[PDB]
Order: sequence, then C-alpha cells, then structure tokens
Amino acid sequence: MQLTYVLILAALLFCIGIYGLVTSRNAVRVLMSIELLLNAVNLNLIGFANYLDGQQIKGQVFAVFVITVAAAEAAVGLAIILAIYRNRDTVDMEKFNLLKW
Amino acid sequence: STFPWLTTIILFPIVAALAIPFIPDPTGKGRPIRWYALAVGLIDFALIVYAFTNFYDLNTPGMQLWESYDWIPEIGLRWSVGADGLSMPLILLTGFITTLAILAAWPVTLKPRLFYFLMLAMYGGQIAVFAVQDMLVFFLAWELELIPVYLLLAIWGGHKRQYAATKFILYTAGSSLFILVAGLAMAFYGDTVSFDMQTLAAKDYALGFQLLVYAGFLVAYGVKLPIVPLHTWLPDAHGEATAPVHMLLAGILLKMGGYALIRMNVDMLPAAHAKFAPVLVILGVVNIIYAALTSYAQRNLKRKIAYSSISHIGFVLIGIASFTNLGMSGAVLQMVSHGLIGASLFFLVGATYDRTHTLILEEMGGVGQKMKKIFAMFTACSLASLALPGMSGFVAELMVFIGFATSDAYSLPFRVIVVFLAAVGVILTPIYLLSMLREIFYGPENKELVEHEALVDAEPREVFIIACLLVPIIGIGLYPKLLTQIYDATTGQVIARAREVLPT
Amino acid sequence: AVISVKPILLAMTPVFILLCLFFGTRNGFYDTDQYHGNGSAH
Amino acid sequence: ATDFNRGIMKFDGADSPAMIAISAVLILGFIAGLIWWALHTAY
Amino acid sequence: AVVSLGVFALLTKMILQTPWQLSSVPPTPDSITTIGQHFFSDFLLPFELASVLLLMALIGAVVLARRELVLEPEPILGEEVVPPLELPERPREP
Amino acid sequence: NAGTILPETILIVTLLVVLLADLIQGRQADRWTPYFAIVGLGGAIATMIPLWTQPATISFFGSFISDHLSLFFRGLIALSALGTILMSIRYVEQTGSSLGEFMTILLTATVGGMFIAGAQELVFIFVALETLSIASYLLTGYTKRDSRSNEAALKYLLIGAASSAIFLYGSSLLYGLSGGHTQLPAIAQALSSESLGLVVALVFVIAGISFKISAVPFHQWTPDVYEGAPTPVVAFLSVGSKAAGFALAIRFLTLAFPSVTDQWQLIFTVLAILSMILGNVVALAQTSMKRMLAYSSIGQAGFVMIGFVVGTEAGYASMLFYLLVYLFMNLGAFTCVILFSLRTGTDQISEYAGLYQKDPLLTLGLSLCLLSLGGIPPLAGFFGKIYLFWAGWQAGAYGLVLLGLLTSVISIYYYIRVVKMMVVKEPQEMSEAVRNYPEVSWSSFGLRPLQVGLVMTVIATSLAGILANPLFNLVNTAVWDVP
Amino acid sequence: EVDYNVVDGVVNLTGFVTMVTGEGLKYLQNGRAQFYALIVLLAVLGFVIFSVQ
Repeated sequence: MQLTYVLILAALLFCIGIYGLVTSRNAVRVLMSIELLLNAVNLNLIGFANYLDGQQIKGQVFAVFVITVAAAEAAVGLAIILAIYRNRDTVDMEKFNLLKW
Repeated sequence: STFPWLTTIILFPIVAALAIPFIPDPTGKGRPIRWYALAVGLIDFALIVYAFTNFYDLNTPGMQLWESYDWIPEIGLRWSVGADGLSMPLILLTGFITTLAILAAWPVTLKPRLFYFLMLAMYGGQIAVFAVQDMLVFFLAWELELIPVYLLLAIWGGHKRQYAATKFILYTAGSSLFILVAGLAMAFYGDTVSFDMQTLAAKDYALGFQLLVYAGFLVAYGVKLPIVPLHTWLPDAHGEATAPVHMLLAGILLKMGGYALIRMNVDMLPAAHAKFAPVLVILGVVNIIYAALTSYAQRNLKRKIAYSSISHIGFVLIGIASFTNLGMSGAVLQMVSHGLIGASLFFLVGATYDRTHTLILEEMGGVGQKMKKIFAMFTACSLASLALPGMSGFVAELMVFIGFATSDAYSLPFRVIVVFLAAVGVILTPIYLLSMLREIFYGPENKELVEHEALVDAEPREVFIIACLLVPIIGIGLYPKLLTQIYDATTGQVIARAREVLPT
Repeated sequence: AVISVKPILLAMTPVFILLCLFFGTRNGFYDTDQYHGNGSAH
Repeated sequence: ATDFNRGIMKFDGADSPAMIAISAVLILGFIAGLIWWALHTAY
Repeated sequence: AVVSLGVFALLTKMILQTPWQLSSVPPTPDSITTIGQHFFSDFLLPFELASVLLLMALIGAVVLARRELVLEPEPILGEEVVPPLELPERPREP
Repeated sequence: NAGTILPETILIVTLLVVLLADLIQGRQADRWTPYFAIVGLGGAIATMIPLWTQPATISFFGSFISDHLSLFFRGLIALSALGTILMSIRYVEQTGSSLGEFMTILLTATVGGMFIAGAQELVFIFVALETLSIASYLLTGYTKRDSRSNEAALKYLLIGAASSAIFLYGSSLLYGLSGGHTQLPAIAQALSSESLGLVVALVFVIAGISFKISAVPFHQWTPDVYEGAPTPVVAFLSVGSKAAGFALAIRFLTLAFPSVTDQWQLIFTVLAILSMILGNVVALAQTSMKRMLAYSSIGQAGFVMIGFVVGTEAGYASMLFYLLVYLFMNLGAFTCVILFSLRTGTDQISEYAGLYQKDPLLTLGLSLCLLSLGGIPPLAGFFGKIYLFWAGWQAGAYGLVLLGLLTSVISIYYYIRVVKMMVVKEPQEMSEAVRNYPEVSWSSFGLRPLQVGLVMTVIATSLAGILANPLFNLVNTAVWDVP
Repeated sequence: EVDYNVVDGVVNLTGFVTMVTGEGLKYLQNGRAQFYALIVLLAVLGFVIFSVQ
C-alpha cells in the first residue's frame, strides 16, 4: 500500500457512487450513492495527509468536516423524501418528472 | 450664453412628462391633461426659437451651444450637446411637428394619461438625438424612442397593431446594436478612448478598418431611413397607426436615420464613403422606383402613403453620395421638406378615416361631396408631395438632379443613367396620388351611408394644423435661402472633408 | 443681400403660439358623434 | 393576397406561387445587376 | 455506465503520472492533540460555522418531516383562496 | 483579530433572537420579529462602512480576508435577504407556516454566502458553501404540502449534493498537488507546472462554482427549482445565491489558479456563449412568470461572464457593477410577482392581461424591472450592459459582446410580452381580475413592508443609471485587490 | 407581392426559426433529475478533454 493505491481506490469508490447517482430508481438509494462520493473525497483526503504534510495533518482536520457536512446533508436529505412520501405515496425517481419543461 | 440651452430643451419635456399622473381632475375623459401637454410643448418650441434667434450665430461651421458636462469618467463618456448646421434645421423641425402632434392628438380618450406621457417623452427623445455630440449618449438617445413608440402603436393602432409593434421593436433594437458596435470600434482605435464626435472624426483611420465600420453603420441607418431591402418594419408600423402617432414616425423618426448618415458616414469615414458611395445612389434610385410601384399596387389607404414616404427619402441617398455642395444642400432640404409634407398627408388620412371608418379605398367614392374642407386640404398636401414647384417638394429634388450630374467624381455613362432612372419617379408619383384622390373623393358612387359612415364634417381646429404646415412648405419652396442660409457653412465643410479624398 | 430667417421666425413664433391656444378651444365633431370614441384606430 | 385583390383595378390573376418566384429573380436581379454595375462603371 | 467508466479511466490517468512530493518523515505525533490545536487556531471559523450549519439542519429537518397535527384544516385568511401549508400560486394549465 | 467578521456576528446574534422569540412567544411573535431581522441585516451593512476604509486585513490566522471585494459581495448577499424578508412577511405567513422558522434558515444562508466572499482556505470555502447550499434545499421545499415544492426540493438535492461532491474532489486534489497548504495564497506558489492534475483540479471546482450561478450545462436545476420553491426563496436564489457563486469564482480562480489562466478563461467562455443562447431562446416558450424569470437568470448569468473572461481591471469591475444593478431588478420583478400572487392565485403570464386600471402601482412597478432587465434606456440595466460591452471591447472579445447583443434583442421579446399583457390589453380581454381583483388595501399584515420593498427598488431601478457615478467609483475601487 | 412575400418572408423567418429553437430546447428539460445529473457529469468529462490539448 502506497499513496497511489489509495487514490485509485478513492477514484473507483467515486465512480460507483456516480453510477448509483444516475441509475438508481429508489429515492433513498440515491442518498446512499451520494454518501459514497462523500467518502471517496475522504479516502483521498486522509491519504493526502499521511504521505504529504504528515507532521501537521491539514487533511485529517479537513476529513472531519466532510463527515459532519454529509451527516447534516443526509439528515436534511431524508427529511425531504419523508415530506414527499406523505404526499406522493411512492418513492420513485421516474415519478417526480411533473415539472417537465 | 452660460445657461445650458440644449440641455434644457432635451430634459424639460421629460421632467414635465413625469408631472402627468399628478395633474388633478379625471372627471370623465382627459381634458386637463390634454391642455397641459399641449402648453408644455409650445413653451419648449419657444425655447428653441429663443436659443436660435439669439445664440445660434450662423455662417460659422461648428457647434454654438457647446456644453460638455462630466457624467461618468470611467467609461469616458460625457454629457456633450451642440447644434451645428446639420442638426439645427432638425431641432427646429422636431419642436414644430411634435407641437402639432399634441394638437392633432385631441380626440383620444382611450388612455389619455398614458398617451401624452410617452409623446412628451418622445418629444425629448428626438431632440436628444440631433443635439448630442457623443457616442454612448447617441446610442442612448437612438433607443430612447424604443419603448414609447412600441406603446404608441400597440394601444392606439389599427388592426394588426401587435404584429406591427413587435416587428418594429425587434427590427430596430435588432439593428441599433450596430451603433454600439461601430461606436465602440472607433472609440478604442489608436490610443485614446475618446467618445466625442469631434475626436472620433479628427482621428485618422485605416482603410480596411473603415469599411467594417461603414458597413456596420449602414445597416443601423438603413433600417430607420428605409433603404429598400431593409424596410419591411415600416409599412406595418406606419400602416397600422393613428394620425397623431404617425406624424412623429414619418415626420421626424425617419430623419434621424438620414441625419446620422451625414454626420457619421460622411464626416468621420471619408475614404470609406468614396469606396462604397455608388452603392448608395443605386440604393437611392431603387428607393424611388420600388416604393412608387409598391405604393400604387396597394389598396389600403394608410398603407399607400406609408410606402410613399420611402420614395421621397430616395433623394437623400442621391443627395448625400454625390460629393457636391448642392447635392448635400438638397438632401438636408429633402429631410425638412418631407417632414412638413409627410405630416400634412398623414394627418389627413386619420382625418378622413375618422369619418368614414374604412381605409379600404373600395367602399369610398363621393367623400368629396360631403366633406369639402377635407377634400380641399388633401389636394393641397398631395400636390405638395408631387415635387410640384411653388412648394418645397420640388426645390428639394431640383438640387439633387443638378447636384449629382455636376460632380467631377463619377463617369459620364453612370451619371446619365442615374439621372434618367431617378426621374422616372417624376412620372410615378402622380400615378398613385391622384388615383388615391380620385377613388375616394371624385365621383357619384357613395357608400351605403346607413350602417357605416353616418357622419361627415371638418373641424375648425383641423383646418389650422394643415394651414400651419402648408405655410413653411410654400415659404421654403418660394425662397429656399430661408433654409439654405442656416446650413450653408457647415455643409460646406463636410463636402470639404470628402473632396480631398475623392480620387480613391 | 439675403433676407434673414431670424426676424421672420421670431415674428412668426408668437402668432403660432397664440393661435394654438385659441384653436384648441374651437373644435367640432370630436365630441358629439365620434364613433371612433376611445380606441383611436379601432 | 385576397385583400390584395381588392375589387378595384387589381387582380391581374397572377398571384400564383409559381409567378412570385419568377417575378422575384428579375426584380431582385435588377437591383443586384445595378449595384454590380456601380462599382465598376462609376470609378 | 459510460460516464462513470469515463470518469474512472480519466482519474487513473491523472493519479499515476502526476509526481507527488511524498515525504519520508514519521507522521501523527498523537493526532488528537495536533487536531485540537487546529480547531482553535486555524480551523476556528469553519468550527464555529459547523455549529451554525448543524442548528439550521435541525430547524429545517424538523419542520419538513413533522406531522401537521396542529391544524390541518386551517383556512387562515383570504384575498383569494390559498390551501394550508402550500405556496399560493395554484397549479393551472394554459 | 476578530473585528472583521463583525458584520456576520451581528447576523448570528440576530439568527438566535428571531429564533428564540419563536419558541418563547409562538406565532404571536411574527408581529415584531421580521422587523428585528431588518435592523440586523441593516446593522450588518452599517458596520462595513467603518470597515470599507480599513486597509484590508487578513484575519483569523489566514482563513478569512476582509478585502474591498469581500466587503462588496457581503453587501449584496445581506441586501438580498433584506429584500426577501420584506416580501416574505405576508407570503409564508399566508401559507400557514410559522414565520420565525423561515427566517432562521434564510438568515443562515445569508451568513453562508457572506463567508464565501471572504474565505481564503479550502475548508472554509466548502463549509460556507455547504451551509448556503444546505439551507437552500430546506427553503425550496419549505411549504411541504404542494406536490411541486416536494419535487423541487429533491431536484435541488440530488444535483446540489452531487455538485458539492464534485467540488470536494477538486478541493482534495488541490490539497494534494501542493504539499499540503490548504490556504489559497499558499497553493499558488506551490503549483505552477500546469500538468494534467491541475486541469482535473480546475474543472472539478468549476463544476461546483458554476452551479450556484447556473451556467448552462449545469443550469438544469434552476427552471425546476424556481417554479416549485416559494417565491421569496426564489428571489434570494437568483440574487443572493448568484452573487455568492460569482464571489467564489473570483476568490478561487484568481488565487488558486493564476498559473493555468488561459483555460478557465476558455471554459467560462463556453459557459458564457451558451448560457446567453439557451437562457434567452428557451424563455420565449415559457408561460409561468416564475419559470420565465428562471431562464432569464440563466441568461443574465451569461452576461456577467462577459466581464469575467476578459481579465482586465475594467473587466472584473464590470461584473461587480452588473450584479449591483441586477439586485435592483430581480427584487423588483419578484416583488411584483409576489404582490400579484397574493391578491389572486395562479401568477402566470396570460393572467396579467387586463391590468393598469386595477393596481397601477404594480404595473408601473413590474414594467420598470422587466424593461431594465432587457436593457432599454434610461434604466439601470442599460447602463449596466454598456459597461459590460465597454469592458468586452477593450481587450479582445469581439465575438462575446456580439453574442451578448443579438441575444439582448431576443431578451426584449419575452420581457415586453408581460408588459404587453399588462398595459395594452383592453378591458374586454382580461381573464382574472374581471372585477376579481381584491380592491387593493395595503393595510393588512405585512403588506406595507411589501409596498416599501417595491417603491425603494423601482426608484433604485430607474435612477441607478443616471446616478451611476457614485456606484461606478464604489465598484472600481473594489477591484484593486484582485490579481 | 415580392415585397409582402420575399423580403417579408425573410423577416418572418428570423422570427420563426427562433421560436422553434425555443420549443426545441424546452424539451431539453424533462424532469427526471438523474438526467440532469448526467449533463453535469458529461460536461465534467467534456471540459477535461477540451482543455488538456
């Protein structure tokens, strides 16, 4: 394990999150696929902190704030789905195309 | 001398146009707002003749009301105004025809608080074009009559107002952008970022650059002055309109597209003129023959004279692009004389149509039996537009034919054919004018006279506005040095600007 | 030896001004029949 | 064009779209034939 | 599947060929002490804004998911009619 | 050293006072609590005038700068939330929602955008961008029983949190290309090589920078957020959440990437030559006013980038001033849509037809804010666009101004179409308000803040171009701190 | 008739190919917010092939 192998792990963990962001049909599976993107920018970030600037970690501080944002973005993010499910009694991203043109 | 005179005339209607919603007593139709807008027109025409008879100081080339106030030093623009010889006939004309356009706007009770606001705002937005010596104020003032003249044609217009109003704002704001583009092209040339109309003329340009600016200016000035490929906005915007609005379009608004050709395509770009000037006179010849046959074939009455106004304009092109002091003095006199003639025609189309309600020219016949003072007035104004001598229509076209074929610029096989081709308009203007007079007034065959056309009259106010406009038609046509002395010395330098370049 | 336009314009201004303010008061037919009414070319 | 064939001296009868194109090429050809004359005949 | 495979092949070409300046020093001198002297010297204003972000995320996520058992049929007022807890621009098709 | 974030910590105190009054008093507090947020936002503007003369300190150990540009963009974002609270005092109070809980999110997105304009580190940009973006998802779905705001809350989240993941991937590589160095002036001395890693770090951050401003390959949320969201929120996401995105584009691309500079002047050209096209031609076939004003602000964001890509001292000063007068147009256009939507329902075009004899303060109001957006003289948006094309024509860019002019004529057609269907339609062609206008009062709850919110913008629309010589010197002096 | 149909036909064609350009990109948005996430992600891939050469 070197610096390079963490980045190709992070660059692959990003693009499974992209594939779930575009293809997934459940409204909640898009939120889990967003969280994969917000871990690949963490796995890139600590891996940039261990091998570069190891003495004063500016990446592991910046790795803390990404977790707290994405925990606050998934707390907001599921409040929205739970407002839709009380009005539209399904969660189907091919059913929310009523603001078409 | 210290008092800002031209800054007053520009801003005094627009300042006093805003005091129209505060005028009291809306007890029914708008009477007190009709009289306030008329009186504020007249005391600005008095301000033009006070500033002209005391301060103009003629037979001097240049501006004599020169007030360069600082506005925004970052862009480099100032508030500069000034009246030279190519503009001071037209400041006087604008203050004369608009004050009658308020007086011809008397029967309007549709939206009279809104009508006289825009017309006073258009009275300031026309004097401001001829007066300013700048380029970002000139583009301001060019499109300052963009929104009031959209609304004057859309609310008080015929049928197909809205198709005529939005074809016009899209075609003029869709062509005013070349004023900004070419006005910025000369401003940044060299090293100075000067925007005054003097330093942009006194700057030296290259020849290859000058043909890009001239073709940019030509489309921006071929729309308003309707050079005949770029003319389709006019007979809708002039065809579907009321007579008080129409006097401001055909009387004055076409003259800005010809005023700006003399200022900014002959002074500033002389070697651009001398390369693409014979295209103008061919676009001036076809301006006469196309628009006189298009006027004849039309049966809508307001649309016949609307296409006629393109034809009288066709001598401004031959007058400008002939490099002679009598050709250019015959073009400026064409712009003044067509404004006085075209306002006196376009008032009486509305004065006829308000009684007979048709404009179709087939259901008419025997209109001259009922109304006589309308018939006697519409004969004297249509005779004025025949280029008939004793009126100013003939002397404006006499100098163009003489001025063109006396220039030592063109070759002889070209000058013979242009004078032979432009004089076909002499035959063609009595064909449609007199057949318009004949198929409305002359005849026994009246209308149904029951369902439509229940009334006929001639108001004693409406006889004034024609007899107010027929005085300076005849008074210029009997002694044209009543006008030629105003712009003798300034036109004599524009031709002196284009003579030293001419073998090119 | 030209007739100047300034004394013929300044002497024609205050007759043009005083005649519009009179001829506005005198009009006919644009208040009694007037079936054009409000909309001035409809 | 039905309002252009108003019941006075017009309606020659040649308002067909086959005539509109063949009237255009002579009229718009004469202006273009006169402009191309001008840049070579004047100077 | 083409954009996700496209981004992945794009990023791997970026990762390998870029020279990183990796240092041979020993990291983490007790990284809870040098991560806490960052929260109150340099990363202080992101640390105080994390408090403002989290309070807003509790005000917003409560009012978008709670039950409307206070007053579901509440015709509050009117100039023209508006339903309760809805934007007044009523849906309409031209 | 914390005297430079004093404009924001008057808003954080005001955030809590308008929240604590909601729990203590409970919807009887909405009679007085909107006017405390006005004196908090106005108190936040009033303390930058002592800071405007200060010599641009760099406070908080290098994490926040108080330059002249950071004082400017912190003024518009507080002013846009000042204009929004003037609108929303009756609108969301008419929905039935609690009024204290709406302003606590709105005065958090205000403090979010005030901290983007002066941020200097890669982490403080991201958190401040998050708290503006997190609060913007909650406001667009705040009505919560609409079946349109529900589907507009979710279209903004699955793109916003997506583009906040693309933006973080470019922030993380920018930390990795340099040897650490999360501050923005410390980055630019460390990277100068213009390799492939710097370009992927550049496009990944302008996929999140140019999402707040809605450039046209990333514009997709804006027409579908703007017709679903509550209308005062839309009035903030078009001025406040665009000045916050345009302030980040100058604080990032001129600090982090001055080595690569021929490329982000070329990517933002393709975002400029294409948002003027699709902002303006697609707004033609729009019926709703809130969806016409959606495609305007995509296209109006294309005019601002003409001053951006040229890169002159008159270039950036021309995009700062155009945002200064764009605040006086969308907050006067959206004021009148709100004022029309409260009187009658379905505020859409071809229902405005038949005005000018029923509520002529609206019709005079909405006209001068729609006409100025099309750039007719003498209003503010004529003088705003002239300084753009004077800035575009000064240094190259002969084709950017010309595309900004042929599409400034198509913009005339859809603004006039509302002005057509307000003042030219006869009293036999009105559909709603056929004696169905509510016989205007300006006496109920919060209507008089709306009346003062419209008159002080129409006055500030018509007179901002004639009186532009103060504002031209306030803006040109904010540009000497841009490299 | 060459006035009303040829030179009026060109001016009434500039106003026709811009109205049908508007109704062609009105269909660019169709709802389905995942499709909006493609164009954000495709343009990220586009500008990194655009700007490296």
